[PDB]
Amino acid sequence: VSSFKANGNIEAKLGAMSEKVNAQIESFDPRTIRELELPEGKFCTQRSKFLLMDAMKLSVLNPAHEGEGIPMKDAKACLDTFWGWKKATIIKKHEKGVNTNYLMIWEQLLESIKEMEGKFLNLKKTNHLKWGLGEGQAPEKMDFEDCKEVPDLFQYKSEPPEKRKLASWIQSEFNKASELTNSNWIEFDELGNDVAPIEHIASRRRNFFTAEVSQCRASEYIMKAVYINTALLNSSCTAMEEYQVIPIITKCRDTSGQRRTNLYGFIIKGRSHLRNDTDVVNFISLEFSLTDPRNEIHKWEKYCVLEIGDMEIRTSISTIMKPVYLYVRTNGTSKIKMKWGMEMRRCLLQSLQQVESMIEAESAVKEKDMTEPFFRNRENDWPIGESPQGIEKGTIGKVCRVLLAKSVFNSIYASAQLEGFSAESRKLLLLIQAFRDNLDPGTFDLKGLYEAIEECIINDPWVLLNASWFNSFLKAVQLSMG
Amino acid sequence: SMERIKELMEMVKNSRMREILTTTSVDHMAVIKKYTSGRQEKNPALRMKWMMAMKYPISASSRIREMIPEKDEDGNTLWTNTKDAGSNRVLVSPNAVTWWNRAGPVSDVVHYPRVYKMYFDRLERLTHGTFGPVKFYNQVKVRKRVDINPGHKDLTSREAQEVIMEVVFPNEVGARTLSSDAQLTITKEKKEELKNCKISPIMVAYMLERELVRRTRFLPIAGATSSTYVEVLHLTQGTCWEQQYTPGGEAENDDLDQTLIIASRNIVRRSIVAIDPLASLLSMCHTTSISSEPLVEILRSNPTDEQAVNICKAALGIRINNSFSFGGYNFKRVKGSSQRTEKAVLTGNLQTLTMTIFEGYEEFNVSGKRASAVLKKGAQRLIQAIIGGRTLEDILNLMITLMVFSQEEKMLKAVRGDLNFVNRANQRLNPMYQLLRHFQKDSSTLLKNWGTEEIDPIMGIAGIMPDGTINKTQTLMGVRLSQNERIRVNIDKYLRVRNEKGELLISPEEVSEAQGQEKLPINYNSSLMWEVNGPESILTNTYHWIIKNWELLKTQWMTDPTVLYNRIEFEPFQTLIPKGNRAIYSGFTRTLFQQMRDVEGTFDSIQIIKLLPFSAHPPSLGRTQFSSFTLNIRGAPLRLLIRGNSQVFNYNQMENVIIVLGKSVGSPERSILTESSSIESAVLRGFLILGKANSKYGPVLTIGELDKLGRGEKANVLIGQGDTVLVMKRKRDS
Amino acid sequence: IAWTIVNSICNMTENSKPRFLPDLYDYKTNKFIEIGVTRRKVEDYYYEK
Amino acid sequence: MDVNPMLIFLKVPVQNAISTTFPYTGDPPYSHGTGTGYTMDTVIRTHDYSSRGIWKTNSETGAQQLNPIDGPLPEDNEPSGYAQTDCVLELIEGLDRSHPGLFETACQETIDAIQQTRVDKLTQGRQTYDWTLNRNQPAATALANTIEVFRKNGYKLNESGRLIDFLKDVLLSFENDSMEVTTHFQKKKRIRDNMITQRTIGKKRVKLTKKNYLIRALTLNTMTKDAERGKLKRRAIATPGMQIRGFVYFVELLARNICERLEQSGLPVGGNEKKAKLANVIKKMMAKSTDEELSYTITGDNTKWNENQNPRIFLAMVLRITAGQPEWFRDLLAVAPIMFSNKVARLGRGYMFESKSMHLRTQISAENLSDINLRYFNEDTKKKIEKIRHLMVEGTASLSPGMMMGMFNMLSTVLGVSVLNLGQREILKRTYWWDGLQSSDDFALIINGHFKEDIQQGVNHFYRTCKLVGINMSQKKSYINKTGTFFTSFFYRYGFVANFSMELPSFGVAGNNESADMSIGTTVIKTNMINNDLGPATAQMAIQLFIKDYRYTYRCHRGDTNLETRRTKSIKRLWTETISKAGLLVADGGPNPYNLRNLHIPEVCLKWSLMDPDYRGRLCNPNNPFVHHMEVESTNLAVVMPGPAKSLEYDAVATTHSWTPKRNRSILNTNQRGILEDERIYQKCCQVFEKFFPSSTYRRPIGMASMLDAMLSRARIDARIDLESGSSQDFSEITNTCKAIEALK
RNA sequence: UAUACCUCUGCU
RNA sequence: AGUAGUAACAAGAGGG
Ligand SMILES: [Zn+2]
Repeated sequence: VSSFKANGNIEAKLGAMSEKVNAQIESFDPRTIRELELPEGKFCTQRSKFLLMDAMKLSVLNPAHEGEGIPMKDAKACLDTFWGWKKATIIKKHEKGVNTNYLMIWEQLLESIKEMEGKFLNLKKTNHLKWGLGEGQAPEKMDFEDCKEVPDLFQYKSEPPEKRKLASWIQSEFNKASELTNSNWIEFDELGNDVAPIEHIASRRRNFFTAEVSQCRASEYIMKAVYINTALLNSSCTAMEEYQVIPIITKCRDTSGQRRTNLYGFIIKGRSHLRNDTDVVNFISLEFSLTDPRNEIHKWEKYCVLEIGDMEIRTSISTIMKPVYLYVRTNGTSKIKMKWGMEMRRCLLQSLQQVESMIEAESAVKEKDMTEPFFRNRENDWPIGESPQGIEKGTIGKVCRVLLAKSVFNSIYASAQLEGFSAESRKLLLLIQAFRDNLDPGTFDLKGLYEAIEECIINDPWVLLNASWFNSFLKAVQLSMG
Repeated sequence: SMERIKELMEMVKNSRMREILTTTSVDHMAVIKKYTSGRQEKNPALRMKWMMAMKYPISASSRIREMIPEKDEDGNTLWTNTKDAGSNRVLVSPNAVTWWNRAGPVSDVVHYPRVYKMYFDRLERLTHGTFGPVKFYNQVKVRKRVDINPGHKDLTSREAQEVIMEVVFPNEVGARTLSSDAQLTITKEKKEELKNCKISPIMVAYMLERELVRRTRFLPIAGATSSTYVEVLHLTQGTCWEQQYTPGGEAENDDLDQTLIIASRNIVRRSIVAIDPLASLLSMCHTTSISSEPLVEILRSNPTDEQAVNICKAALGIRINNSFSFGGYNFKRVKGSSQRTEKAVLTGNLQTLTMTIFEGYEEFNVSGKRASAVLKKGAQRLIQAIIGGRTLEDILNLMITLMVFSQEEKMLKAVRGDLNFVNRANQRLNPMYQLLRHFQKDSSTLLKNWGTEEIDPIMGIAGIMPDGTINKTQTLMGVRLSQNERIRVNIDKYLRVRNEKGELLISPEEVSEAQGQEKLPINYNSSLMWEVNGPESILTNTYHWIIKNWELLKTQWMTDPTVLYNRIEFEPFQTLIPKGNRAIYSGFTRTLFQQMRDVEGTFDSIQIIKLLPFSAHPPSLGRTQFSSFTLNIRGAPLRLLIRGNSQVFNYNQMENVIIVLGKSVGSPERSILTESSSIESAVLRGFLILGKANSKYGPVLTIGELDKLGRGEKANVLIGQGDTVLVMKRKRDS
Repeated sequence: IAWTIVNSICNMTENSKPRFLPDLYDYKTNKFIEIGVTRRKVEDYYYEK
Repeated sequence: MDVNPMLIFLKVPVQNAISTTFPYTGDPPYSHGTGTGYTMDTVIRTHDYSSRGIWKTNSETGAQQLNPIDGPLPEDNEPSGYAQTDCVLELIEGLDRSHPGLFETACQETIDAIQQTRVDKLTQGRQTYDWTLNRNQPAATALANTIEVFRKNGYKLNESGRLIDFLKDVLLSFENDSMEVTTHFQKKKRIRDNMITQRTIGKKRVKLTKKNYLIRALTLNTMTKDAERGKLKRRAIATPGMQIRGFVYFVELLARNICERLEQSGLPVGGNEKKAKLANVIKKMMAKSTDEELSYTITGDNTKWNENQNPRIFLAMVLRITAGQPEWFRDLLAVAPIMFSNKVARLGRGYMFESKSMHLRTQISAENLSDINLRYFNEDTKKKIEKIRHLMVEGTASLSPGMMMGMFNMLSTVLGVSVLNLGQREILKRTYWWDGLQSSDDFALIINGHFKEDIQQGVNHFYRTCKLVGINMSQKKSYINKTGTFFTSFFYRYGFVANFSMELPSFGVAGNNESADMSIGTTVIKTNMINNDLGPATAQMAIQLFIKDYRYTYRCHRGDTNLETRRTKSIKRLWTETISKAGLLVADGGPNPYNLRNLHIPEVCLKWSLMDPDYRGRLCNPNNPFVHHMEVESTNLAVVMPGPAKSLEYDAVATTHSWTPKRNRSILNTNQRGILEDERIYQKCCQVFEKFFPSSTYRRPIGMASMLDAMLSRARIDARIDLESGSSQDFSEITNTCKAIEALK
């Protein structure tokens, strides 16, 4: 090494090396390339921790703050607003479960409520509840020596997930999540008074954002998520051995500024000796809904749906009475899962930072605060949808809600698949962008990238939907370009 | 001095730890201090959310049990007896922290803002700050290393450590010297300020550490780069906006001087381009303000010596700082300029001095005592010195003074021994005076090493030899012996500064084309100037104005283009072009435009927009080809390609936007422009581009090889960006 | 320690901090003491130190 | 109408809406079980890439050590680790050529560093594998254990108090064949009550053979990396042992001093400067070219970066870099490459089995994978168990070729840089030429030439030249386009744009304490407004949301709210008691003062004038028991992960809110229960030492002497001068005590 | 063997 | 059952 001096080695070794080792640039052209390959199999089931579009609220008028009052007392209050109860019957079964136990649990819960006093409510450990909360389902731990010679002793199943197919409902969910409502869902804490002009400008711009966003249905999901995950974490930590009831509550304000308390259903926590951040809490969700599950029975594989009552509703001209269902289920979560659920409000930041950047970019070139134009000067000029007529342009207000929904759904349906798909497809989007900027893009091994992407599309509705969205984008691009 | 030795006894009694106190060394004590069972938490956000749900998650010293009650008024338990893993510390509730803050022991803390000065100075500047209006425009930012610690009394880490040790740990100080008043005054002042403040020494040391030593960081910054402005970047700049703001406290002389030069330079370079530069300059001087202070009242009171500044001072009638004094004598510079350069140099004793060496030809009238001289100086060179005086001694004194002032290698080479002279107030004089008071006491070797010329005899002129003798035809290198008012300076329309004898002192062309980034904010209130500072601004706004007013200018391009070219909106753009290129650029451009008109059918408005501002100058009749125009921007010259997109001008069709230096200047006309199917003219002088190259016309040529073709002959040419094209020489001549 | 001694002494007097470490210190006259033993004569080491 | 947010990209360029392609608001992937399957996968793949190499059994270990360097040249685009020593040395030489006297000063700085470096410096840093306990431990302990063992055996040069002397001992320790180490085990006694069993820990001395100790010293632990984004499948990461740390420190310190002075080096600078370097190279590449030339940029990722980088080559590098330097310095640095060349890897926890019929589960140690029937496992697993057994030794597995994540740094980047440095016009002298920036596997490369085929030649030349030194560009994940757009989640589009979504996880309650979290929270918002284009409106909302999270997390809601927690009452007492409400900290039920202009001002500072004098006297009472006095070097510090792990400094005033939460207690049940007492005792000795040397908390006291002697010597003079020039009965009492103690051994 | 209890642990 | 996803949780350890 000390006495080494290069005469011309790399060129010699280069000459020696096989010609098969090359980096051939294949020029990139979107008009040529194919759509992504979506998987086949049974349709993807709902996997959220609570009902999204199909949820139903028993609400009451209540001037309290956001988070004041005993939740169970507020729950009892909401329970009263519904008159037309019934004896509970099973209308849609949970194919893999002892469905009678769900029915017993509902009645048990409903009675334990009627008979309680105080703040907290712990359910008695009945066997049909034990079953639903997975009591004792952990195989007992043994030294290897004492079980060396058992026939069926294997390592835990470690195969990749079972592939699933893209259903229509996940797109429907996003369509509703991306919509306005008639209730203020988000209540922001106070701020130091504005002094600098830019702080006045900020607050002026911030009011618009808060308007378009606080009423968006995705924000309601944020609050349900923050409430549920907070309640569960705290309950999990404090009451490790008890089966604690947690009512699914949110607070909001009418368009009149009138404060309202909404009850969606209940949650029944299992035991929670959580150690590792992945460790699981089992629980039982019990949520109200008008939606007939049988009209989309694939969406509800994991659910056992009861019918529990009836109520009247008015249409535009006509008016008719409909039945109310109780979507019951056993579900699970982990410290890390609900830690990130507690923080779902940051979804607001992801959306609004994108929007604000767009507003600012135009404000720069126009040399003027382009906020009031963008929001008040109403113009549909951002592609954000596809109808039979074709591509549809939306307003900046709509874009806020679309981007907020995207962020919120990225949180609700977090997954290694999404993590992978998002990472790899980004490269393809950039390659498409590069061509569209006429920068003469080139790829070395494209089908390796396609496989890298496609490997990540397995069974997650959100991932599947994003894969679809990418194709619809690809086609949309190919059309206007070709 | 007791309870510590009692404690130590009670400890040493126990063999458990007397083992340790004897076995483990003072070095190894550092190792066993960090010896812990505990892990660096991986997910503290999760853990804290988990733990705050628990009753007793906080750990506090056991003395808490004596200090605060076990149960509070409402029945809350404040502390328990369960001890924290690996500590003599107990587990307590957050209600303990609150009880303390509402009923615990009160302490004296009113001097704490002296300790946390670094923090409270942030508030101080903000509380006394003034907000202006918010301007919206393309905010270009330079990623640059800058100071983060405003009020950093600059001294190196160990130099600060010494000072800290002195103040908080006086007896347990190490064993080093206190360099100078730099450290001493800080130590005494900080010791005075922190006089008996009841607070942990560790905090005092820590705050001092954060306070004294410099800290820098790479940050994207637009405008003022001074520390106090860096402190509030988040408040003062955004993607598309500037929040005009002046922080409390007064500016720094160095910063003021620095930004003054930058302003004056810009004013000068702008004025040059205008008609009646002198009129344009005076206007800008009266309108411009630095850090919300009149540029004029600054120039009235500022001693800065710089060519652009002096041009402004001359224009405004303020006297230029041409004069100074050194070694007792008074120096007045009659021509040249002080081009200074910081350097380190070795004496004859191989001692390293730190000089502010001057470059360039300079001429001085030197007068003092009983001796006067004319001095001609080069970079570390005595070109000529003609000296006269009432006594040979007085002459020789001035000769020495000048031979020093020369900063020649000879004189430095000649310095034997070390230089450690110290002025009256125990002040160490600068190297220039050090070298003086040296040779003034011993100029023996200096004269032996200086050297001697033979020279031609001239009446009234004599030479001087190193032994003190006078010689008619021999003399020390550069020295001649031979037996005073404030000069009236004038300046003309075009900013040439002349003396009363009609000789050139300062030329605006000689002003350094250096685009350094200002320290303090500069605000021009001039129509001649764009709203924003810097060349990037000039580009973006220039190309922005064109697009906003496109249709109005497109017709103007057809009818009466000579007027379009003389639009004074194109003037600040010209400053970005080198002096000696504007004419041929504008000529080359104007002819390319004419070709587009002569040759009907061909039309490329984007090409027109791109090149239009280059047309704003009296053109030349040159016939040279150009593949790109150069633009001097932030030092490095950028090349705007004539054909197609560039880093400077980039038309993006996907966005339908012109992008200038990465910044959108706007969307060109609705769609009209994307629909421009044509064959390309207005790229070459007397040539037309007619699509892809065809090999039938032989081997490909280059732009330099296009003065050997018949009028009508078609040929292949490497036109740019690795593109060959078919080119035809047109018959007529625009 | 030694430097802590030096500093401790100079802090409770008006004595300047010596550059090198002395060997003893007289309290009555308040004088830092540098002892010098040698096989050579005396003036050599005296004027050396 | 069906909504599709990707359709935004029809109008908006992808870079400008890149925030939508980053799902960073949901929990990232986490590994539930063990990383044995991943460790084995790595170890297999590593060899499988070098399969054509030369196998040899190690003399001192018996490990099946594979050597691919100077092996056959590859002949396919698959990943390969067959680098070439002479080809490396050529690049390293060229790098020397292009930077006159860089290696000189680089080494020189490392020399002064080595000479001056205390042993203390090794207590800093990430956790290390403690060969003593066969588990990962904090550096401070992992070191202290090794030193104690060295001391109990015949090694005590480190007693000097300088890293190199400790570093010497490590090489000598390889000689002592019978290394004596103390074990701890759980015994059970019998207790009577005025009779029940009792648990208690006992110690058991054991001696290890050369074979063992040498392996344990060359052992590198393995784990699954968690919370990793962008990826479907988990990866295995590695943790080094206590032996090789000291050397790696100096090799990295050298490689750092090298990297600090290279334009094409992305390390060790921050994002703002990385972008400045990327700007510089583009500016330079465009200025250096002619108007009739092309420029292409390739967005670059190197596939299987660590698996295909060889310690032997690192040896070649370290030697060639040090060429002409003192041989003790030449040898000292060469250690780590060698120790890595002969590195062996632990295989984690092992596996867990499950009986459906019997409803039971069981654990099996990785060591047992040698002696185990393969009826339990599945195909992919049992095949891996097969392939690994040929390499497996003494529980661990030999890993001569390649590297693993989390072992070594910087020097690998110096390899990549030298290939970039090769691309100068003045070196290549072709119709094409190149330049760029690189950090680890990530690289951006600008290739210029006269024609598109000219560029192709440059791509291939660069690509093959990389292979000749064991660098495999990813043909799947790397791509190329005309210079204009293209690096480590930075996105350049005629200039660097913003990527705010990357930082979203940092917007929350950091969970250090009430005091630190407030400073971190506001600063996060502040630095993003500056660096990642977080606008005013969104930043205000960010303040709002943080306050909401801060208040809920710490149960410190405003004193006038009607919520009900465990604190609301005590916070209410305070609120009523208080006269100037605005002075109260958010942690004490006060109002949020913050807005865009305040973000850089600590809360206590910001509210100082508005505080009740009693309240602030209590709040900042320096005698409060909630804080525990740190050291200057650790004051106001927290830990953050962007990179592997880093310290984050924050600005805050020490108050009663500057507390630390409870420690983990699981260790109480384990055999290491005594470490708590060790810690409890060790601290108490420093607690009193500091009373004798308050200076020790600021600067570490350099001294080789009995801790007690130092305390006594001062205890005398303090006691004396406190009288001499400051009662003699107290003085005599102190001296009597000083002597009285000193008598006791 | 089963049922009750009791103690320690919740990143080790 | 359910969580989950290339391997785990569905309490672990002890009073054996
Ligand atoms: Zn609140």
